[PDB]
Amino acid sequence: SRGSQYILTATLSPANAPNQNITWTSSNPNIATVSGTSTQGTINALLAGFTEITATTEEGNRVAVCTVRVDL
Amino acid sequence: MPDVQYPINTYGWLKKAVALWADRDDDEFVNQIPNFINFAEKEIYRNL
Amino acid sequence: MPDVQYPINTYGWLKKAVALWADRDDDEFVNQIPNFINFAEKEIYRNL
Amino acid sequence: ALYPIKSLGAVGVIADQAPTDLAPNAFTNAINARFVEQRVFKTGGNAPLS
Amino acid sequence: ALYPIKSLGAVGVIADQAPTDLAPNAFTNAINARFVEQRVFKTGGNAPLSYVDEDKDLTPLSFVSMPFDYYSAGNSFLVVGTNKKLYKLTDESLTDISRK
Amino acid sequence: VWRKDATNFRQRVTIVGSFLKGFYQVDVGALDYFYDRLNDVVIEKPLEMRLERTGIDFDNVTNEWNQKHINRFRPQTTGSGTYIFEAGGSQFSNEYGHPHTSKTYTIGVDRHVSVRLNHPYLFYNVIDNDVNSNAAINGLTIEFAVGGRR
Amino acid sequence: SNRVKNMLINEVCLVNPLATRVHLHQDKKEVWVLYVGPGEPKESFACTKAAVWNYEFDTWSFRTIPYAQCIGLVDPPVLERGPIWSDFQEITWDDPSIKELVWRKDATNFRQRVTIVGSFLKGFYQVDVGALDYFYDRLNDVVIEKPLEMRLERTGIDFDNVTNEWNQKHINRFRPQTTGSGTYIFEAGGSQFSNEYGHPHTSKTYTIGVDRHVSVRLNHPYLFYNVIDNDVNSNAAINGLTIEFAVGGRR
Amino acid sequence: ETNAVVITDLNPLYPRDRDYIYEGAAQIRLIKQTLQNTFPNVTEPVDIDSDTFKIMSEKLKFTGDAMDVGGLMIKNVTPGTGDKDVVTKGQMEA
Amino acid sequence: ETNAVVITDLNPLYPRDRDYIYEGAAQIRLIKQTLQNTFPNVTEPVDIDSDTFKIMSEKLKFTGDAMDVGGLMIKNVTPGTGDKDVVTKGQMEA
Amino acid sequence: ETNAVVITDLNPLYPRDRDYIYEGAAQIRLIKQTLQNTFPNVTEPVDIDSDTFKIMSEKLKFTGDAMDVGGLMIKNVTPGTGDKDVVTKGQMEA
Amino acid sequence: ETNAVVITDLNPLYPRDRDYIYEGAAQIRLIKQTLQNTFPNVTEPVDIDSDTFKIMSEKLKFTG
Amino acid sequence: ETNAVVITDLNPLYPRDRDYIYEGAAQIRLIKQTLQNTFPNVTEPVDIDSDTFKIMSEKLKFTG
Repeated sequence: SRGSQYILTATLSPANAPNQNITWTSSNPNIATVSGTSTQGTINALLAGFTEITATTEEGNRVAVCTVRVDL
Repeated sequence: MPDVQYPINTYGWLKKAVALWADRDDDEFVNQIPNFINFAEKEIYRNL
Repeated sequence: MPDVQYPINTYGWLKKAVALWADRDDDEFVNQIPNFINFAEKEIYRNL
Repeated sequence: ALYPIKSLGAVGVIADQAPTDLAPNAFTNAINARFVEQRVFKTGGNAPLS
Repeated sequence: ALYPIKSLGAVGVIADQAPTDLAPNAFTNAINARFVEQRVFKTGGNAPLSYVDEDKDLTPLSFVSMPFDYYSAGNSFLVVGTNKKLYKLTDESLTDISRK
Repeated sequence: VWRKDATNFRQRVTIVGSFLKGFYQVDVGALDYFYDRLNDVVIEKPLEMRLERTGIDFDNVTNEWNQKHINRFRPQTTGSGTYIFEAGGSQFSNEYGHPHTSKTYTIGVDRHVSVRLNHPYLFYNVIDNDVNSNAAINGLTIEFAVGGRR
Repeated sequence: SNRVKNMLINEVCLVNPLATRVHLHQDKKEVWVLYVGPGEPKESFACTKAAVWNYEFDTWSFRTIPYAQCIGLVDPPVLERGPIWSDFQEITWDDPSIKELVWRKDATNFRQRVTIVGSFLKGFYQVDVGALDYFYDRLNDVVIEKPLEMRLERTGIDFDNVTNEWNQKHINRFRPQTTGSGTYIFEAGGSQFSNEYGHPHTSKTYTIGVDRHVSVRLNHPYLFYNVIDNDVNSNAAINGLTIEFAVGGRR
Repeated sequence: ETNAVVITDLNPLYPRDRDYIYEGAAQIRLIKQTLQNTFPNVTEPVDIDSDTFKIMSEKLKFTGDAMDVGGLMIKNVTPGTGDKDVVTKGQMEA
Repeated sequence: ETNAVVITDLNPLYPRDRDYIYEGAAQIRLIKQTLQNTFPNVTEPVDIDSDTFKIMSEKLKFTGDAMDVGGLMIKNVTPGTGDKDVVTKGQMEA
Repeated sequence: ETNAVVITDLNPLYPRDRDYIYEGAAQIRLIKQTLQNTFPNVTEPVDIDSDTFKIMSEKLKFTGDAMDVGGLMIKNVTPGTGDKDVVTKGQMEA
Repeated sequence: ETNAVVITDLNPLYPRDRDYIYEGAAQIRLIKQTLQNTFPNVTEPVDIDSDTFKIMSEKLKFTG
Repeated sequence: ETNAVVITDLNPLYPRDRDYIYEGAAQIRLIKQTLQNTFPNVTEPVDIDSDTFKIMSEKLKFTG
């Protein structure tokens, strides 16, 4: 909802990964911005408008996932 | 324990003010307050 | 800090002063100040 | 004379002894109680956990 | 009969105990107090301290008062550490002696 | 609960491996899980405390055989709660006296418990079956008189 | 054992127990156990409160510290290690960033060593000095200095060792025997019960050298008195009291 | 670190949501105490009447009060408006 | 809670031994309702300057004959008043 | 959860008793920031006024004419209104 | 200091716990002013021989 | 700092509240030497005279 920011977690397939790093990306970051590590901490700005939160693993296979936020 | 209004107008409130003015209030005691009041009124009207 | 006025001239200020000279501030005692004042006025006017 | 009854928790249950020859701060039976040297209060109960 | 209340500092705070079963020279709570066996008085407060004007912008994590050192004269100094570096001060200047 | 009382800096809890197919905490808020074989079901009920002392002869004050009229117990409790006092006695010293009355001493309202006995050998019991009570009992002060004997 | 156990465990088990520390305050025969205050971030390690114990008389007391990440003993700067008239060749009476200077400050050691603290407020701090407390505020992100606030508190004074507890007792005066100069702020109250922390009834200031007592009017059976010293220029002390009281009734 | 100590002025970003749960009923008690201390007498403070402060924003400048041209014909006693009795009395005396 | 004692005088202190944190929403909604009841019509209280509050707290007792401070000035015209508005009539007309 | 910053902005029943608990911090923060921005000038003592405590919650009206004329005493200091004695002396002297 | 109690009867004793040594100049200037006030017109008191002082202290009461 | 040795020689305000503190010793020494040289004969008891204590501060005149 408005202002609420729920935290998402990303558990890599292998139990460990050396020199691993995540750079979260989301088209049109003006709606929200996330980065850092497995901990996302998605922030919400508007009360409507879907979004596509997708991961971008720095190392490892470029293959990532996709999530569809629903503000309504 | 019990409550009471400023004027003690009736028997109902007198039998509670009695237990109030004497912290010795309980089941075995309140049940005989009528007998104490009977004895008191008898002692009063005997010569009043 | 129940505060009363210098010219004690009413019933409320008298009640507050009675509760003051008896510093105990408790419902068990304050709620009966009217009964005490009733007993007092009935003791005075009965032979004054 | 004086008849105080203090330190209810100094000593707890004393059974197997003449109850008419104990101290006022003792008990012939107790359960779910906890004493610390001056006091008595209900012992913490139980509850599940998963 | 007599009701004296002496030796206010013989025993200090006694909590976790029935306050209506303690001695008159006890307290159920105290803070910033100091007792010596017969007395009670306010504890000494706090205040800043700066050997030099450069330490007032530093968050130290630990330190030790080294009394001597070959290079130093018969004067004591400090070996203070921070999140990243180790510093030394001797009331005259600050120096980073972190291992290179 | 927001902040539960702790008994350790690391906040460690004592756990139990119960016969009721699960774990259980041993020292927690007032609640007791008593098992029933009839319906084969677990039952939770308030934790029932019971204190009991018999043969109060007052030998340290007056004579034992002398009858003593009991009127009041003036305890000095701490915290909030609601106890259930019980009292009784017997004309002898060997028998566990029969009860005579029972009163609830809710803290913050009542300052004593009123009981009427005259048996020479008194006994008092304390019960706390409430779930929202964390009271305590530091000591008592019994008011009593002395009658006669034989 | 049964004095401060449930208090220390509670106060340390909330925010960060692993940050607990200790220090041997041999300068005054005290060994306090530093720990993080009750209300602080779970990621903070700056000890705020301290429980000081005197190993010479076996007494417990608490206090506050200025967010100590560490602690230790060391000699003070030259301006406090004993200065000389012919040293202030560049200093003047315009207190150029130095005002907290005294001719002869009380000493706790022959070598005049001072206990210093590595504070979270970006600087060092002395732990045992004149009345002043530096409390941090997160709102404006600024350091604030205020007088050191002492508080003594004892509840449930039933006079059981003199008269009956349940009996009401009219409180009139406290006749203390203080030492030194200062200005205390006495507070007192009571309650008709024994379990409740009584509500206050009055408050008076006992300035030493003028007043010989404090006048309070209560009749609750369970009295409680508190002592506060928020003054900056006070170094008084309290050896003992002597309460004047009567006895009313009950029920 | 304990941030549950505030009076007459609070801080919205001090809670730092990613914190232990003791933050909670404690903050609620703090808010209640602050509200009670600020105004410990509240029955129905409706002295606004749909945001009158906007047009009645004259409270800070008590030099140029509105002073509606209306005569304000409600007066009991003042050292201002005088009666014509002095005119009649003066005429009679001289 | 215990009963319908609900009123704009709250009870911060809790038993503190068991609170059933899931009831926090009840306390939050209660606080919101009380705050909306005490100030039904309010948007943004400003312009007070925190100066009239002190004069109002010291100059209390607005019952008929009060003592107040305000636009105390030379007060020459004050439309709807005297101060050399009726004397001139007798002077000219005579 | 609302995205407003002022009073009368969110239904006290909006939690529904079914919303997730992670929103409690955002509700407390919202309440605190609202209380702070609605009274940013409250820094002096509590300064309880309660709107005269008796009747002014309804009688304090100002729509087309003011009421509750002040009952101030004489203004020998800060000469304002035309005190009767002064004007009478001036008129008789001329 | 505390107030305008200034008079040619000084108060040496200090609290001694906190003195704010920077205030020493204030005490020095106060002492100088008091010494100049008590003896406004004086250059070098001599020739007294410390003998007339004793006779004056014993032969007091110069009143008629 | 003055270089005189007698009374009424230096303005009590000469420190300015801005002079360096290293001059305090020189001021105390100056004051002490002045007090010593202005009354070098004061060695017997205090011998308080106070100029008759009553009126002689003005009536004690000898001009002609």
